[PDB]
Amino acid sequence: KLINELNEREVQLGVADKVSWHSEYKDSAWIFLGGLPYELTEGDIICVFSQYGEIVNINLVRDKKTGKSKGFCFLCYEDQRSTILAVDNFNGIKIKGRTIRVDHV
Amino acid sequence: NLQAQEEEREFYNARRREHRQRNDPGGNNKEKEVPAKEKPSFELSGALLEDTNTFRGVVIKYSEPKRWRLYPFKSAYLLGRHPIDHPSCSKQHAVFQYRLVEYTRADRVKPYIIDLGSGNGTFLNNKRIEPQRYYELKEKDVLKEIDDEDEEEEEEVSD
Amino acid sequence: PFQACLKVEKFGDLILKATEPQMVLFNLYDDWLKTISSYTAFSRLILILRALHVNNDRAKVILKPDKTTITEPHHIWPTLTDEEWIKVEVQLKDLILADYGKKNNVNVASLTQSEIRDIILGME
Amino acid sequence: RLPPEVNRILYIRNLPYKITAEEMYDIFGKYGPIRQIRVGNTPETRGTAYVVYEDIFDAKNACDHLSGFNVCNRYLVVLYYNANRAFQKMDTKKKEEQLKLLKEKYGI
Amino acid sequence: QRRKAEKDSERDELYAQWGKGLAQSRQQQQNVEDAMKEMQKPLARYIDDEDLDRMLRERPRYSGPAPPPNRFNIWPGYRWDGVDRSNGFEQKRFARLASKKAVEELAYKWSVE
Amino acid sequence: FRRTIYLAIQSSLDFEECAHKLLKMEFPESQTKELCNMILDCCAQQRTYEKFFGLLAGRFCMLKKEYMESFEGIFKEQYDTIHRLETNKLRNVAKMFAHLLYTDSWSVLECIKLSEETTTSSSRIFVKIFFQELCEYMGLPKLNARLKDETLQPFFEDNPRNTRFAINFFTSIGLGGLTDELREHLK
Amino acid sequence: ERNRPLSDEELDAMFPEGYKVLPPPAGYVPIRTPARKLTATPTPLGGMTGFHMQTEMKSVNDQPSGNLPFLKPDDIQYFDKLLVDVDESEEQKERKIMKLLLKIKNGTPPMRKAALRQITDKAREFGAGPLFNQILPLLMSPTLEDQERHLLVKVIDRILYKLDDLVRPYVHKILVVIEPLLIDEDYYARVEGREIISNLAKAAGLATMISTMRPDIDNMDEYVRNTTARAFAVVASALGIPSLLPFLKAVCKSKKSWQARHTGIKIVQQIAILMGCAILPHLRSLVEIIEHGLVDEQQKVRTISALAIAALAEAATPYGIESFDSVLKPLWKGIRQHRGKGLAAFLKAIGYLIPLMDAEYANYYTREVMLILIREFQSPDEEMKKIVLKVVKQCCGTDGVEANYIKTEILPPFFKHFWQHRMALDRRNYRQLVDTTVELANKVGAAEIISRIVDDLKDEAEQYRKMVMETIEKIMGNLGAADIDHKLEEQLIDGILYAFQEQTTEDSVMLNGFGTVVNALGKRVKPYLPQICGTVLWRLNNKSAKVRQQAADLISRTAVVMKTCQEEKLMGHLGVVLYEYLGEEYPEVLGSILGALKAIVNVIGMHKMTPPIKDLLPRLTPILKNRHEKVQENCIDLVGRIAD
Amino acid sequence: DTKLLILALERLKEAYSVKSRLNQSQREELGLIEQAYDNPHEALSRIKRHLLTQRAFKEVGIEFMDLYSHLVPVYDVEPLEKITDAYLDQYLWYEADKRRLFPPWIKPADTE
Amino acid sequence: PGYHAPVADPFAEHRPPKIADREDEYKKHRRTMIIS
Amino acid sequence: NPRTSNEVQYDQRLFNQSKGMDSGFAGGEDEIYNVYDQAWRGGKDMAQSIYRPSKNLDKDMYG
Amino acid sequence: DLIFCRKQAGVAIGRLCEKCDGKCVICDSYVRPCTLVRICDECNYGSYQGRCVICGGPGVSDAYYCKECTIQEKDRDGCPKIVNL
Amino acid sequence: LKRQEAIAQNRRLTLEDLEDSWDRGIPRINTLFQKDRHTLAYDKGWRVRTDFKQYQVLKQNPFWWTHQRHDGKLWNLNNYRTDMIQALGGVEGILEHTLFKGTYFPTWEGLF
Ligand SMILES: [Zn+2]
Ligand SMILES: [Zn+2]
Ligand SMILES: [Zn+2]
Repeated sequence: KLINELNEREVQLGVADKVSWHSEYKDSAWIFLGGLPYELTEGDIICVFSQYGEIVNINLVRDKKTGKSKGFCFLCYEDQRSTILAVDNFNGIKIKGRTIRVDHV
Repeated sequence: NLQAQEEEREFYNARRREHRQRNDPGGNNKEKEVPAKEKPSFELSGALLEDTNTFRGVVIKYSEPKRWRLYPFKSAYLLGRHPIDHPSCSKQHAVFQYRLVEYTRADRVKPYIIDLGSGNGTFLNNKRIEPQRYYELKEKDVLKEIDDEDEEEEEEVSD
Repeated sequence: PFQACLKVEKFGDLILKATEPQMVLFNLYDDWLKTISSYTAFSRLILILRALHVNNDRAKVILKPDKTTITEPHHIWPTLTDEEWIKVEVQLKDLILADYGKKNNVNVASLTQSEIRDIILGME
Repeated sequence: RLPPEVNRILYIRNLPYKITAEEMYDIFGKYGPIRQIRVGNTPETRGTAYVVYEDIFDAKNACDHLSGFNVCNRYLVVLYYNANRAFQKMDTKKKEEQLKLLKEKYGI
Repeated sequence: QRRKAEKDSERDELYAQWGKGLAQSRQQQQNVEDAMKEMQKPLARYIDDEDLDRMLRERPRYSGPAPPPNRFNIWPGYRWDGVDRSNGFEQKRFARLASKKAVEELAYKWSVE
Repeated sequence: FRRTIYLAIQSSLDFEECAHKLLKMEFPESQTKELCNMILDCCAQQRTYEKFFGLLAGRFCMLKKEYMESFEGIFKEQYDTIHRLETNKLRNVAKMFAHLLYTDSWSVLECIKLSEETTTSSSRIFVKIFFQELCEYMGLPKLNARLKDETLQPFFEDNPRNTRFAINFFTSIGLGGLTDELREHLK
Repeated sequence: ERNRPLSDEELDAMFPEGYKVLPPPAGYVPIRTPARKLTATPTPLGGMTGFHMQTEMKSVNDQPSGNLPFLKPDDIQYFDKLLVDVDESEEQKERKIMKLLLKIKNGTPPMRKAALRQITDKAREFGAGPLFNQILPLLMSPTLEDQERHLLVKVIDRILYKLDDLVRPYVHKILVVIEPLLIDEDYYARVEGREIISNLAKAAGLATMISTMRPDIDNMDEYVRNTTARAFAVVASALGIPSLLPFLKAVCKSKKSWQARHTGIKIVQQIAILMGCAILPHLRSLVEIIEHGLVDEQQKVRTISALAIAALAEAATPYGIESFDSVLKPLWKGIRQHRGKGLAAFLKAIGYLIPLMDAEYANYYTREVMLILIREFQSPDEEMKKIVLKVVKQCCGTDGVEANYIKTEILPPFFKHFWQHRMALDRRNYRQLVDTTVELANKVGAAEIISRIVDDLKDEAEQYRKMVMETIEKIMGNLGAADIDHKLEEQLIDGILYAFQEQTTEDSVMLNGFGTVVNALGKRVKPYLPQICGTVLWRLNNKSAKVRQQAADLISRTAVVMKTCQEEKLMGHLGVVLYEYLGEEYPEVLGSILGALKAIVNVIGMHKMTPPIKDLLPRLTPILKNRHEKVQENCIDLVGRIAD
Repeated sequence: DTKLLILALERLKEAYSVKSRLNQSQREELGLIEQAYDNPHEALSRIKRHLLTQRAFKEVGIEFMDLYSHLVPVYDVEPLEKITDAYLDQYLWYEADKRRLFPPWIKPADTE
Repeated sequence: PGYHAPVADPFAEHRPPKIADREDEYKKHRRTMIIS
Repeated sequence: NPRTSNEVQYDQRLFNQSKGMDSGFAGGEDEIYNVYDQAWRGGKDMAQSIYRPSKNLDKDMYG
Repeated sequence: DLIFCRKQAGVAIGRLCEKCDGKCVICDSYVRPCTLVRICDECNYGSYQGRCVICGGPGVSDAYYCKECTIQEKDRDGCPKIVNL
Repeated sequence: LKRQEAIAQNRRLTLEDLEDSWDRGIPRINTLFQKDRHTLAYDKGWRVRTDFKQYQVLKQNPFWWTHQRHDGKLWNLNNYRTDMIQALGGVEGILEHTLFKGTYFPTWEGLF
């Protein structure tokens, strides 16, 4: 929720690109999707987030014993600009009634 | 060495995906990209209601050959059992989703009938069609696979 | 860096092919003087020469970025617009400063404006 | 794909004092089944009416097409009716019997 | 312990090279080819051959519909759901940036007066 | 010289005046290639097709026998840049040669060929226009004549395949009323 | 949801008095019943509309009487009763005359004034019932403005200065609309809201408020619970803590459900924020309440609890340490075992606590906290980073902490993770970061911090440059420039000029920054002047309206430094050069120019002015017509200095 | 309605766009048009009220623009009636074009 | 024309410059509050 | 469920470039000037700042 | 809406901002600054350190009482830091 | 045609495929993409109102026949300036007639 208001202070003030805080990283593909719905699974979140790129490999944290999702996934794309696009875009999204959160790692 | 790990994974659709993306229940047969209502396609044809192309429906109860009503088709309609389905049908053999009729665009505004894979099937001119493909309908064609309490006919508006 | 000016294909080739002592003319500014002042064109020139003197081929990467970028026979350097010139100038300054600081083990974000101007322009 | 403020109730005005509920039901009956309709019989509220439908989207198509629609010489005022305001004239009660029923019949 | 420590360590190579951006790495690779062009092509102009064919033409990939424009112009993956799920910040961010371009011009129009 | 040409041409109303201004100056003749190369480039490079710059190239031909030659050459010089030029300026050219060729400054064409073998999709459009203009003047009948006496081959043949490419391609252009005889030949 | 079918008593519940239900037929009603089936059926059937050409009464109503300022197309629903012109025949005439509201809402400012008074003096007359009945719908309106809202708030205040015993039935019926004012983006809206709830609670009785507001504690939505908590905060500020204590102390021990205790604890907090410094007397009892939630099985209650301890201690600034006493030993233990937000919350509490302990006990305890504090720098949570940030301020700003330990353990990770472009773009993180860095400078010294952050003056983005710039400003403000060595000082002056040469917005931070830097450096700055003032003149041209005023002000604040070092040529420069700009047509520039002249007058004296006053003053005289403000200000000021 | 009113108001604003100090009456016109932007529904209702009622208007000023050959009449109206009439005009032309009132042979036409 | 008609608010620009909605999806439950 | 529409219609990058309505250009006053659409040079056209330094991008992309 | 807090007067010095700088608090006047202002840290604390006694900005100076309020002894009442209600 | 191909491809059209014709055509095709386009779609008869502005407004409009908002800008003179400066001998030669060397500006590239 705080993200979208940082993008609004970044757009409103005329930040103009490379000083963007996605340049904070430059080293990292893997993204963090928290607040995810428990019914979701690999193939699903792959099908929704391959929109903005091609996701190479994602490890979604699912509790070892019960074997169900703890509610979040660390994902890895083939492209960084896909990550920048995904954090800056796909965030604040409704899924199954609950708004997911995304951010770098 | 029967089951190494008890959980593993899926890589499969989720019920809330297909659910939320189609709801009246969740439905099947989301309209294709082409679908457009017939009247506006008669507007691009430059046709007032006199010379316009409107598909009217005709009913005959399969046992007794007329109108319980008359139905206009003028982008798609959901033929089902009755509430979800828009084109409700009193037929007790129709699955909760029986079939759909979508007008599509090919080369023109053309009517199409598509079976949803209803358990019994559906007969076209007393000749059934296999599931999961759009089948163009031509005027005067008939709809009811073998459970058939009714009949249907299609007419363009002319004369 | 008037020496590195002969690293250009055209000049070195011409000289190596030359069978007799002869005086030849060139215009290093091309058509630049149409849109810009003399002296500024002089700064662009020094940038180009020095940059050819340090990394050579990589300066050629800057000057030949896209194969859709062309150079005309009448001209020594490719045809570019003013926006393009400012960009390639920044890139050349980057080449010179980066390598200087890489040799002298200096963090080159810490150098001054006076220092940078000196380093680019000549001996400090 | 709807604005939240609109509700199943529509306030309708610019009505004649002679107007018949036959015309009312007929005209308004295009968009959907009527939940019901009230009409002011009182000195100030005469000329006004409230329409309520089994579904909101009914009312949405209504105010869409019925916007400034005509009757007699008049162009009716068609607005989405508010909520809350004067309510507590009635009470919250009589929940016990019905809730006891749903707790009885289905047993849940 | 050689093959095992090379499973974990060569996995440090694998997931290390994978981590950053496999898409990013190839683009970097292309630059390396560019250096090769420099060795033979010191100062290319016009008709020289790469330019020739160059102007002589002017692994599942997703099929259906269209993918809305992405600042960086990336086609979606193979099995992508085929549905736009977004905050719309791209468009609006995309639209707003365009609006500014109009603004710089109508800013100018002011100047002559 | 190249700059003086531009200034003389941008200065003058009419097409007549620029030639007078240009001839008057009595600039050196051999250059009478590049000059004309100048005019063909200067307007074609110029944003949209204008009647003036095309007329000028032609008159400059009738006045001296060489100027005509200088042009036909410059039309040849196109082959190299038939692909290369961007897809606007073909819109200036196709017509722009259309107006030298309707008014007789045709057989110089023949050099141009129809093949999937080598034709630039550039060149495809180039020639495409050229006919959709020149037609609009001669009106597809006088064009019937000019062709029928032309003996244009690389365009009009062997190669029944290339007769599908030809004839089809002139169904695509749309004229395709001068493709008849070739249709018969297919049969 | 809201589409659930309804009943005839529920139907009679919504609409107001005086309407009838109609069947026209039983048959048209059967059409309405088939309508559902026929919404599908008859929409699939023959239908169309057409018009014929034929020659052609038109009634309508605005609000006429004499004037009646205009009605928005929606507000008709509220004000329809005013539209009908039936007049002059009891209560119905009081509601009818009460439409003076409409005059308050929309109209000319005078109509709003006079109307407002007229309704103030009629309070005792009309009574609270009719008013609120005719108001609360408006203040509840979905289309409500900003101004209109605020004005209805005003009328509610002014009528609630009078009505006292009367409002008792309406108290809840008020608060329901008003509590949303407490949580708002606008500040003035919040201080207003707190004010009017203060007037309401004090206006009504304690038992009225209490007995009123209970059922909102267990309400399903947490929204009402929260804003209700702030409500109890306001009413508790009104009627005092001890009066309301037994209520709370009863609440936090409620054994029904946790949500209640969560609410009541939040109430403890918002009392801590609101009352603040004045909590002090009852601090002990309050703690004794809250302590039992730290060990509770539910999580929220624990989190919000410890948070409330935090707020307490922060308003408890140092005193009452032993009152928090029994709270500690669990907290420290929890510090070990927690993952996630609750952990950070504990760190918040303990953080505000440590300044209140003894440097011996807090020695040990602090040294324990430092470990986790280190480890936890790296979490992506921004709540985390806020907390641990302010913590680092309090823990490491302690007099009982050793420099070298901070210098080694802390500073490198601190500048690594914390100084990044995620932070600075945010507001609170910006400020708090500034403060914490300032304090670390206050301990470890100057040259360290500055020396590490100088290189960032030259960074691309503005806001970041602004951040390090104001940081350097405050630092050199407190510690003094004496500690700074030579080379780092070169990087300083160059940094400050460079950053100052690119200004996207107009703001003081860069300017006050520069001035403080120079005045702090003293005459160590002298070798740098010609570069400065060269930049000052060249910038003193540039493109006008943006930077002229700014370079001018730069001169103004650099006057004394350009004086005491005895560079006279520079005073000639600034004197006649600035003298020349007095013909500048842009006021916002000219003002800054005159200001600069002013500051130059306060350094070099009268008879030594390079532009002798005979020149200057009459050249100033005509400017007094100049209208726009800053000019008049600085001008009159300077005419004052010289005239005096 | 908002569309039309907006267009007409812009049109009126276009005569004064260069905007020297103008004069008193013109000042009234700018201030009143500016008013119309802030509270449009007010302006629309006032306008429709005029159109339904007032049959008597105020006096129009007249002056002659000099083309040195034939003079051109020039009329001056009070701002209120100018906004009213303006909206009346945008509306009339809009309905007219929608209904295909004017046959094609009348050609000071928008298309060409 | 029909092609330009295929190519077929500013008051909602200037009017929205007056006041604002200002609010999130969390706060709009205000609209669901009935009177007492 | 795809989100589908008839036809395609148009993209976005352009679909909102030039101002709106605005109307021509004054009654036709002499004082206006306004003949040229873009400025002469790129001095003020090319950038807000002709010069910014840094090696940040340099030492980042360097490797 | 705006009235004194009147908590007990402490030893903390008053702080006025740019705006209020010259004003004697109660008499609203600039004349004869003589004695000094005292308010409780309950009124002046934290974000109120060096805060204006009135508007809520940073104090650039210290308020001085007039001689008028001196002889009438009003400066000895509760802390004159205005609280909005 | 570009619309039809876009329809059959289902992919909407970008800027580039229209970059060719961007400034061309009597309606000046780019005028479709005006931001305010909605409002202007509801404006009619503009061309005749311009004809009768001569009576409402004192000043004389030469541009009466067209309007840039409906018809776009029908000319671009940007070249004329460049060619003008070229014909005079370039920037420097012109400046040789001026005081410029007096101002002691390093260059004219920044003259504003
Ligand atoms: Zn106090
Ligand atoms: Zn103050
Ligand atoms: Zn006093």
